[PDB]
Amino acid sequence: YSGLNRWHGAGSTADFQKIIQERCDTYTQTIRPGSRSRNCQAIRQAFMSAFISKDPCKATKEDYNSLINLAPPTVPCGQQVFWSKTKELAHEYAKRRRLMTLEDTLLGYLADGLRWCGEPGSSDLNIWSCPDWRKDCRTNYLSVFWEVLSERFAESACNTVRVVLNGSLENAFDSMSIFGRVEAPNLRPQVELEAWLVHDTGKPPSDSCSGSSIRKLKSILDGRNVKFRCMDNLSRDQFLQ
Ligand SMILES: *[C@@H]1O[C@H](CO)[C@@H](O[C@@H]2O[C@H](CO)[C@@H](O)[C@H](O)[C@H]2NC(C)=O)[C@H](O)[C@H]1NC(C)=O
Repeated sequence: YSGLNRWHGAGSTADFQKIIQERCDTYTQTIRPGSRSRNCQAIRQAFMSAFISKDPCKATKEDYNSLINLAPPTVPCGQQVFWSKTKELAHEYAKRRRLMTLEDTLLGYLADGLRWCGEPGSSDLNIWSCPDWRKDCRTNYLSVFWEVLSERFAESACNTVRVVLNGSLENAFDSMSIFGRVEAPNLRPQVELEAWLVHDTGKPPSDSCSGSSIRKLKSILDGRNVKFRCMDNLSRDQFLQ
């Protein structure tokens, strides 16, 4: 645990820079071409500039101001999908219904599933290791990116929003998740949130709308003046149907 290899987390996604420029081209040309052209070279440059050659445990939200202003994670009213511990299911649901998760916005699509960090006084990505959230530091560029992006995504929500939660976990709602700490607490009043608790096929559900973790969610939303409807006791096929 010295030099570039000093961190406890996996190193940066190998080939990160090429991956994000490839993804930007796919997004802007093939998947969700926009009203005006975007320059993917410039977006990639802004992404790199946010974190390259800096202390990987001193990341702040402000470091991403330029990048986020370039491509705010905006979704039409009524079409946003939040999710927690249901990644595969939530994205299948959104695809079928023509809705948008955070990973369907430009920046979310770029970064989905990747890791990155730099090193002070170096222009290269650190492929040896990167800060682990728990074992090294929470103020790292990967963690901070998702916090900032998710907050903008939440603030942006209007009309009815849906959250896909895991009915096969003890607690479907985790107050310390990004959804619980950053997204739910930043929904605007008059938003209406519908929560779906979906359990594994062939298995009995483990948490429900009347359980303790959902009471915590209900309390957040009450504070924000957000109407809440909770649906549970269903599996993947019924949910997707
Ligand atoms: C609820 O969460 C569980 C546990 O994370 C999910 O089951 C995991 O699914 C992944 C990918 O399919 C597998 O790699 C793991 O083996 C699974 N773990 C367990 C404990 O089964 C499950 O898919 C989630 N359920 C829903 C409906 O989203």
